[PDB]
Amino acid sequence: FNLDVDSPAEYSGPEGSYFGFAVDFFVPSASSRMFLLVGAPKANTTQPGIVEGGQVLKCDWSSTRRCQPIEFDATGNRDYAKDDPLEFKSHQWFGASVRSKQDKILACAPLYHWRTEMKQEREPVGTCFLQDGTKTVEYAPCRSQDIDADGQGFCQGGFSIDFTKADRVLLGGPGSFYWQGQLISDQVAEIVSKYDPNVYSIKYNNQLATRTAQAIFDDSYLGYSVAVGDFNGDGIDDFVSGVPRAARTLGMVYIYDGKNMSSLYNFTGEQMAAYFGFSVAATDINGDDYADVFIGAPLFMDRGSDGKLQEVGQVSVSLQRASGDFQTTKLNGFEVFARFGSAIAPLGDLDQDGFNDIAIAAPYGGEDKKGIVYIFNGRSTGLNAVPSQILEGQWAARSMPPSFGYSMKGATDIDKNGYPDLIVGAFGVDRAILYRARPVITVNAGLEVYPSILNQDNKTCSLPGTALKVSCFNVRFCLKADGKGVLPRKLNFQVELLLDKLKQKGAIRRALFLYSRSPSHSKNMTISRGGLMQCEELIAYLRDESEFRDKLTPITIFMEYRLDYRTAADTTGLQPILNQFTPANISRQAHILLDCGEDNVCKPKLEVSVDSDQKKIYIGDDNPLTLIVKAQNQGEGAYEAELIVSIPLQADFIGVVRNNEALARLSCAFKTENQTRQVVCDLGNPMKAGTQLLAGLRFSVHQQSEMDTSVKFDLQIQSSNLFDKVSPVVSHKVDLAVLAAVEIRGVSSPDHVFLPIPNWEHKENPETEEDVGPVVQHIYELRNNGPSSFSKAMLHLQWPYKYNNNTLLYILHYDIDGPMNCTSDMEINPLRIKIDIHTLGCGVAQCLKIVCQVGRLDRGKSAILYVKSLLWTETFMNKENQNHSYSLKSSASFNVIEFPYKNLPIEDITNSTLVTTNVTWGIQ
Amino acid sequence: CPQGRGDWAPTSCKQDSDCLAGCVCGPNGFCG
Amino acid sequence: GPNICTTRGVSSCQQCLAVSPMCAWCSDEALPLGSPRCDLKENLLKDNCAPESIEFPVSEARVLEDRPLSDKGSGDSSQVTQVSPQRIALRLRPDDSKNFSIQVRQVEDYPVDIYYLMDLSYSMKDDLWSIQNLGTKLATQMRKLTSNLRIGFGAFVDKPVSPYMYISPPEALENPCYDMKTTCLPMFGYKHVLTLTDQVTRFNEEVKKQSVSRNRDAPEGGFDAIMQATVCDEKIGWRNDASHLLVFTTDAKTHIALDGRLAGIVQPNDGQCHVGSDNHYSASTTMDYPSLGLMTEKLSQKNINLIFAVTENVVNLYQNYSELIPGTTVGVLSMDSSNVLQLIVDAYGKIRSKVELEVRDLPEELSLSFNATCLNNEVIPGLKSCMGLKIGDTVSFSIEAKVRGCPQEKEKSFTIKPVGFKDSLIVQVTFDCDCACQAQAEPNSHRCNNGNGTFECGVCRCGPGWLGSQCECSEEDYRPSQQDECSPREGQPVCSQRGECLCGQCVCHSSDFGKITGKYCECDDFSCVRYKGEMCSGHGQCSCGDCLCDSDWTGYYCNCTTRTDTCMSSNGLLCSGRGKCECGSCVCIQPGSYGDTCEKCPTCPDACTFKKECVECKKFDRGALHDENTCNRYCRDEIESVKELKDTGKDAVNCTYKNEDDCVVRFQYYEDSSGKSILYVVEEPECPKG
Ligand SMILES: *[C@@H]1O[C@H](CO)[C@@H](O[C@@H]2O[C@H](CO)[C@@H](O[C@@H]3O[C@H](CO[C@@H]4O[C@H](CO)[C@@H](O[C@H]5O[C@H](CO)[C@@H](O)[C@H](O)[C@@H]5O)[C@H](O)[C@@H]4O)[C@@H](O)[C@H](O[C@H]4O[C@H](CO)[C@@H](O)[C@H](O)[C@@H]4O)[C@@H]3O)[C@H](O)[C@H]2NC(C)=O)[C@H](O)[C@H]1NC(C)=O
Ligand SMILES: *[C@@H]1O[C@H](CO)[C@@H](O[C@@H]2O[C@H](CO)[C@@H](O[C@@H]3O[C@H](CO)[C@@H](O)[C@H](O[C@H]4O[C@H](CO)[C@@H](O)[C@H](O)[C@@H]4O)[C@@H]3O)[C@H](O)[C@H]2NC(C)=O)[C@H](O)[C@H]1NC(C)=O
Ligand SMILES: *[C@@H]1O[C@H](CO)[C@@H](O[C@@H]2O[C@H](CO)[C@@H](O[C@@H]3O[C@H](CO)[C@@H](O)[C@H](O[C@H]4O[C@H](CO)[C@@H](O)[C@H](O)[C@@H]4O)[C@@H]3O)[C@H](O)[C@H]2NC(C)=O)[C@H](O)[C@H]1NC(C)=O
Ligand SMILES: *[C@@H]1O[C@H](CO)[C@@H](O[C@@H]2O[C@H](CO)[C@@H](O[C@@H]3O[C@H](CO)[C@@H](O)[C@H](O)[C@@H]3O)[C@H](O)[C@H]2NC(C)=O)[C@H](O)[C@H]1NC(C)=O
Ligand SMILES: *[C@@H]1O[C@H](CO)[C@@H](O[C@@H]2O[C@H](CO)[C@@H](O)[C@H](O)[C@H]2NC(C)=O)[C@H](O)[C@H]1NC(C)=O
Ligand SMILES: *[C@@H]1O[C@H](CO)[C@@H](O[C@@H]2O[C@H](CO)[C@@H](O)[C@H](O)[C@H]2NC(C)=O)[C@H](O)[C@H]1NC(C)=O
Ligand SMILES: *[C@@H]1O[C@H](CO)[C@@H](O[C@@H]2O[C@H](CO)[C@@H](O)[C@H](O)[C@H]2NC(C)=O)[C@H](O)[C@H]1NC(C)=O
Ligand SMILES: *[C@@H]1O[C@H](CO)[C@@H](O[C@@H]2O[C@H](CO)[C@@H](O)[C@H](O)[C@H]2NC(C)=O)[C@H](O)[C@H]1NC(C)=O
Ligand SMILES: *[C@@H]1O[C@H](CO)[C@@H](O[C@@H]2O[C@H](CO)[C@@H](O)[C@H](O)[C@H]2NC(C)=O)[C@H](O)[C@H]1NC(C)=O
Ligand SMILES: *[C@@H]1O[C@H](CO)[C@@H](O)[C@H](O)[C@H]1NC(C)=O
Ligand SMILES: *[C@@H]1O[C@H](CO)[C@@H](O)[C@H](O)[C@H]1NC(C)=O
Ligand SMILES: *[C@@H]1O[C@H](CO)[C@@H](O)[C@H](O)[C@H]1NC(C)=O
Ligand SMILES: [Mn+2]
Ligand SMILES: [Mn+2]
Ligand SMILES: [Mn+2]
Ligand SMILES: [Mn+2]
Ligand SMILES: [Mn+2]
Ligand SMILES: [Mn+2]
Ligand SMILES: [Mn+2]
Ligand SMILES: [Mn+2]
Repeated sequence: FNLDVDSPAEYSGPEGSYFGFAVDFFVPSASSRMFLLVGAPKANTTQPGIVEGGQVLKCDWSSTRRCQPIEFDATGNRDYAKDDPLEFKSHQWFGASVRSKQDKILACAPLYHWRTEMKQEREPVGTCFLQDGTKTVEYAPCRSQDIDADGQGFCQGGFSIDFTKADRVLLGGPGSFYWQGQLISDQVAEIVSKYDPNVYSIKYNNQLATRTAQAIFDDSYLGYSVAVGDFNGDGIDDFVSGVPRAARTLGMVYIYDGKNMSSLYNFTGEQMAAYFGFSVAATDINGDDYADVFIGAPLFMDRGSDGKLQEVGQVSVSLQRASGDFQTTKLNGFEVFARFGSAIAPLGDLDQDGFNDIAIAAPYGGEDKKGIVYIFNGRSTGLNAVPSQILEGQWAARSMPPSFGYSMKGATDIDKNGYPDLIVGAFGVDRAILYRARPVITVNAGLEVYPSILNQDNKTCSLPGTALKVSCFNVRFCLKADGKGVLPRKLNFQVELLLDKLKQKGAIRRALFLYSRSPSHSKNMTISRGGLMQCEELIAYLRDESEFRDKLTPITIFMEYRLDYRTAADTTGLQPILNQFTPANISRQAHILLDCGEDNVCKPKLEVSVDSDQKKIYIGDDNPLTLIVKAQNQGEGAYEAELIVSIPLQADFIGVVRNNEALARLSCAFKTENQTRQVVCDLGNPMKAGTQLLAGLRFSVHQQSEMDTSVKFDLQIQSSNLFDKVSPVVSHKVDLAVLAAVEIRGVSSPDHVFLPIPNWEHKENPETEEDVGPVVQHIYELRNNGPSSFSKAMLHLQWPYKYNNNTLLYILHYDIDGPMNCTSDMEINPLRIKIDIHTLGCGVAQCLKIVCQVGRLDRGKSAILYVKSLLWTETFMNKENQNHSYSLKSSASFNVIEFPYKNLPIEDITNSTLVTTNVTWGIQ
Repeated sequence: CPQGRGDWAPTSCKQDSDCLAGCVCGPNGFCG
Repeated sequence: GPNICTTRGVSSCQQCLAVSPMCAWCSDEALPLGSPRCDLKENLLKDNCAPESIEFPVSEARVLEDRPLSDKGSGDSSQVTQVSPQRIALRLRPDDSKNFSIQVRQVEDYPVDIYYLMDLSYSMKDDLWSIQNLGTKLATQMRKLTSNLRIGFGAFVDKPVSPYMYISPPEALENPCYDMKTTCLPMFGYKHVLTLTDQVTRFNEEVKKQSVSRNRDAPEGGFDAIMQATVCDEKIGWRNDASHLLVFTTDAKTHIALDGRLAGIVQPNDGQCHVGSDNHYSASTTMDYPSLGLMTEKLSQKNINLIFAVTENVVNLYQNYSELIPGTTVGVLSMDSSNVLQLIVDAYGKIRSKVELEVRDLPEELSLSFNATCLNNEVIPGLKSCMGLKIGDTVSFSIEAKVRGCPQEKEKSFTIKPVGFKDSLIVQVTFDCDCACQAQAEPNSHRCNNGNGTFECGVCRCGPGWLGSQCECSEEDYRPSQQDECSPREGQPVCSQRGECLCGQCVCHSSDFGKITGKYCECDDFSCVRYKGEMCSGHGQCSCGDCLCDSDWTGYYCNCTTRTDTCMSSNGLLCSGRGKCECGSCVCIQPGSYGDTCEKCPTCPDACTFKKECVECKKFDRGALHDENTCNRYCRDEIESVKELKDTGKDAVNCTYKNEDDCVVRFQYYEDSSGKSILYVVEEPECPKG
């Protein structure tokens, strides 16, 4: 939120050169100065025969905004024969990638074309150039003898590049192996120690590189983006790359090891064609010394307010933990067609709050498609999804979109003011802009007023001009400041005091400053950094006892302070800014002495009480809990009375009950300060004697640990009085209960078989299913619907195998779906078979039992048993009374034996159901 | 069983003569 | 009369109309003291302000045009009209609503347009049987659904740049098949071949000339061709009042937007027409591919339907792409299946099988509710779409339009439209926010005050902070404010503390965070209710303790959506037909059904049970679906009597049942092989013998 937006350093380059397409900082070790690196991949060069070769300019930040080309290569095209160029540098986009370690400047030309040493071709292998101030080498790891779409001919290496901590270069090229993509890593020392200007295909020792894979991975574009960070034990940086056409166009992000190019982790997009992995960034955003992954999908379509797809773009924030696991959250764009995840740039700690910050850019968003950059501050919880600053492009479109924000580089304090700065490029208007961070100031103000309880009868103070000896009191106000980084040592604020702020709406202001005779006052304070809470004094007084209006409304004394934003960093006035989340004003209250008794002081008797009205809440659910509170003051007046309801870890506040007249609409609020969250409620200022307030507070509880047994609240009224200013603490307890509405459901498919059966002939020894009969399928389901879960339960199946030594439903196989093991007390499929009415219910038939052991079923989980059986037809065509109808009845029961919540009154749950298959005769 | 990469198309089925192995032929005369 | 109007509207006419749609105002000076001014019409009727002195507008929705729904698509007499009414005029009061309705009909013999994008890359060499004799195979199968058919077609390969183009040996610039020592054609981005005409003669001849080109990478980026064939309607020949079908046929996967950065192409697509007199996409080499969002927007504005005619190897792909461009259909292109000549007419059935409403230019202040009457007066709330329709059906949508507060502006005009059709209902919304009181006033100066009093709508409003009833409500007097008024009942404190009554009118505007109003100072403007840490769930403004939900949100907390997309299931019917959609989440109301869209129900009876209801109503004119008239909407599976039922060991599901006549009906249904669910019934049920 501290980037200076009115004094940005603006740099411009040639028209149509895409100046600003890529940016970085140059921090040479042999100079106390620092520079801006900006690529212009379409800039024209003095190179003979080379149209639009492209440049990389370094820009002096001192002043005058001078940008001058770095000379990596002044030569034209090398030759393979007399008139047969070996390479083609025209239109090579040199400078579309620019990275800089201390003194090394790696620039790349991803469209650089090459005529192989084998056949006349033009293959965009791409080249790079590593400059160490004096020496300039060429790095072209994709110019090997492996040349074609089949190999590396189209690798386009240097499309994306990055350095590691140990001077390893990470290089991406998305065209290797029929556009599978490729990562190539080389030590910087090997790049310069192995350079040989007479050798075109150089082998580097200690090279790490991915290899071609199966043709299914073609056209994935691995190496579109690269970033580095450690995601293992070692200190060595590991390789993060975006592969946005991977996985049927879902897009993916590959993380490779830094030691040996081993695969480590994989992220897969959620939506096709969204370009998940267009950009990646690694930085530690939650201050846990563990690098976090940021993946951008700028064409992501989410659901609008009406449920309609809109292209807003999505950035995926993935937080690393101690194990390999990643806690991943999502972050959607704000304007349609803005391409929100285009560039993701770490900022370091832009505010020096102790947590690193990041910037995301929607280069086609904003007014008139000018570009937007959102600054997001990190915190302990992870990233804060609500941006704290918006950087809005200034420049308008000439031929193509300005693309302000297409390229960004931060993390470097170029002004040396203690806070990192930020370069942003707009290659459509051929510009690059550097924003400087402001110094953040944390100011804490105090305001204390001598006696808060004012007696009008006590007038022990004179009065200038007329000497009437009126009642007076004092207003003391303190102001201290402290701020990291470079900052002037003394700051100048403009403090303003207001007396009786509730008034001045046209009513009468009841207190005035003594000498000034007015309720308003101003003063220029000047403090020094550190602690040293420097204060001040003033004298206000009350009007006459018979002058103003009334005595119950309190005197609110209001202080606000504003910082005169001169005293800046002397460099085009880099003026500071106050901490974002800090109150720019504080207020205290004075009361008039009234109805406080002969003791001249108000000593209240404060009482609080509360009943349950539910007395039990169930674990798995979100239960509405309404507490009925009675807050009464049976003593003298209570100044600034508030009800303090201290809620536990589990629940939170919903609102006050207003649907009933017997209860009150008390203004309440949810506070969090000082390690404890709680609910405050205004009981009246003052809370007069005999006042009995009654209201209800709706809540929502979710159990925290599965063995908790209760929820305890604490109720206390407190007031700003001197004596007897608090009520006794009352703790209400609500007991957790267990409720598991479990039910068992069954069904037969089919539920009837009509006799006779088509094409049925009695086989001597039946072999397949067709020789036995139709397929009767019984499906039994045990589903837990209630809130509470259970850990173990049993399930028993009774099945009619035989009747009078005659098979009925020959079980072939039984399958299970869920946390369940089943065992049958008789072997299933002994024969190794391949692929009125009369009830037969295992109480009059030979029963085959199946017993199942059910594990943990949660709030909406089921366990299902599938029983695939055959109708033994041979039986029903006999003196088994053919032309008699039978109802084949199976039953199933369960008993819940155990629950995960201990120390609780669990009671068992048993129920049963029955499934029938009515075989009968439709004709004679 | 076989296939090709890129803008690939099976050449021509005069099967048992033209394509070395292939794994199909039929309408419009193309290889596997 | 202690009502809401008498409380928050006594300031002026402007703020009185804004209290409730039920409030009225008395302009004239008939008894201008001791009487309420913002009371209802009838309470302002007894206390006689009866003449034009009463300012009381009423909200209305007048129909300005409603031509009758046409019967046929042949423009014999006047024109085709598939929506009625055509122009409603909406007149709205603050916080008021007024509901209306609209009828939509997919008329018969509607003229159809078919543009055909052909992949002319080398992979398609083994796939150009389809284009052969196309206009005959387009006419011979579309004639059954329409007369007046027009066809044209174009071709696309890929961007003619590297790394897509063969540029390396110069003889490959004119013959990309330099290798293989074969001959093919130079590549091109998008070539318009034949404008939409009615002669299949010139079509079939112009199609047979086509041959393949060649490039390097398997993606071919027809999305460049889709966009240009959509927004170059002047060159393509898209007719007004005709179904627009864009058929896309290709071999393999496709380039998407941002792919062109590999080619040095970093300019986003502008969705404009760039095909010129040469019939060539003149920006193919300078402009990136189009993104799905840009295609969808333009595909919907130009009322074009995209048909994906693709091969088996790639059908799952565009099937997954089609779910991102709603209303697009996929279809296999291989003689190894039932219908390939019926491919397009099968899709046009699917396109016309649903009617979904879309809104354009809706004012941000307005919020539209939707009922849906899709079948036999079966009103369904919250649906703006009816499905399962056939060409010829007619559906009705009931619409509510409500404004939160009211904006002061000219009249706006938004459009309510069926997806993919030219016909529309245009709603001219005007806001009746103010009375005829401000213009009718004397000048705001020199009136009741000592200096600069401003009044004369209904009452004296003199000076700042004072505003006397006559004039100069002043500092401490204990004058007219005697707690008579300034308290709803005189057994209560003064003006709902947070305020003290100085004169008759208490200015209680003690500067709490936010704002504060109300005659007795009872209104809040904050502290409405919180679902999360946000008031009104962040989706509603707080007005006197009550949440006024933003568009598309409802509920006392404004935490319940109006969306039904999260309710829809893969089959298309919401909650899989077994549950109700409430707050965008299916509440499954059916025994043993569960899941996000009630897709899971292993206890539910087998399909043999509902399909037999279709056997009874289609084949026996009998059963329950016959009584409710739902047989023609629910039973769309083609049923056939098959003379001693066929059977293969290839997943044939056999069902039997016994009808009212004690006869055993036996039938099987071959599950979707080409998506079609065909149902086969044995003739001669087993009936008893005499
Ligand atoms: C993140 O996602 C990445 C992308 O999904 C994952 O990368 C993928 O991981 C796979 C698992 O390791 C890996 O599959 C393995 O590939 C190698 C490649 O070696 C082959 O060698 C042969 C000749 O060079 C060829 O294989 C034959 O078979 C293919 C069909 O597969 C035929 O079509 C060929 O004509 C050929 O005859 C290949 O061309 C290839 O070069 C295989 O050797 C591996 O075999 C393993 O599995 C088989 C079981 O089928 C075992 O028999 C065998 O002993 C091995 O255990 C695997 O198939 C992918 O190549 C790789 N792709 C990429 C782009 O990286 C990554 O793993 C994942 N990481 C994490 C952390 O999740
Ligand atoms: C780097 O230097 C190169 C030097 O060649 C330079 O490339 C040149 O750019 C100019 C643009 O100013 C090109 O001139 C064009 O030429 C073509 C024909 O070759 C014309 O069609 C162009 O448009 C004309 O015609 C249009 C309609 O007929 C008109 O709308 C328009 O106004 C023009 O009249 C245009 O004249 C020139 O061809 C190239 N030369 C090359 C590429 O060899 C490049 O621009 C320089 N880049 C930078 C960043 O400085
Ligand atoms: C009648 O009204 C008068 C109003 O003027 C009132 O006299 C004032 O009372 C205050 C406090 O009640 C007294 O000021 C004090 O001064 C002494 C130093 O002599 C302080 O110790 C007091 O407490 C402070 O102590 C520290 C300063 O050393 C601070 O760090 C601390 O935070 C406290 O502020 C207090 O400041 C004094 O008697 C006068 N002051 C003035 C300006 O008039 C009188 O008490 C009233 N009497 C009755 C019977 O009502
Ligand atoms: C919006 O917020 C409200 C309040 O926070 C939510 O209403 C609450 O949840 C349900 C709504 O139907 C109510 O039901 C309660 O839960 C059990 C679960 O089995 C149910 O059986 C009981 O009937 C019980 O009352 C709950 O009472 C209700 N709470 C309040 C205070 O009204 C609402 O669901 C939220 N909507 C969305 C879309 O988030
Ligand atoms: C590449 O390096 C990694 C880590 O530096 C190696 O990973 C470990 O390898 C050993 C032996 O193969 C395994 O027992 C460990 O389980 C691996 N650690 C893991 C998977 O976290 C890896 O073996 C190295 N060599 C390769 C990948 O060829
Ligand atoms: C005076 O203090 C108040 C409260 O601390 C502030 O005014 C608003 O306070 C609310 C609640 O904290 C915030 O949500 C608003 O953002 C504040 N207003 C603004 C403009 O930021 C503020 O600190 C001071 N306001 C004034 C006018 O002096
Ligand atoms: C077992 O499940 C049955 C459902 O078949 C339920 O029985 C209900 O509960 C009691 C017991 O009869 C009655 O008051 C209800 O009317 C029953 N409902 C019926 C029969 O539909 C219940 O969920 C379980 N009951 C027992 C005793 O375990
Ligand atoms: C299969 O046969 C049994 C036994 O006849 C049927 O059970 C009947 O259910 C009704 C309630 O619907 C009860 O009156 C009796 O339990 C049974 N009826 C009679 C007349 O005894 C069962 O309904 C049959 N299955 C089907 C699908 O109808
Ligand atoms: C939309 O459908 C509802 C379904 O009941 C219609 O009924 C209204 O429902 C809500 C709350 O129940 C309220 O608007 C009214 O209480 C109901 N109105 C009735 C019953 O006439 C509603 O009218 C329909 N609205 C439109 C615009 O069609
Ligand atoms: C305070 O500062 C302002 C501007 O800096 C100045 O105009 C004013 O006179 C100063 N007053 C005092 C008392 O320093
Ligand atoms: C089922 O059996 C397996 C191994 O026999 C065991 O690991 C698992 O815990 C069992 N589950 C239950 C619910 O008994
Ligand atoms: C299509 O999507 C389904 C799931 O929706 C997935 O399983 C399948 O692999 C996808 N196939 C392609 C080609 O995208
Ligand atoms: Mn590492
Ligand atoms: Mn971290
Ligand atoms: Mn920070
Ligand atoms: Mn800085
Ligand atoms: Mn006392
Ligand atoms: Mn192709
Ligand atoms: Mn093909
Ligand atoms: Mn291609």
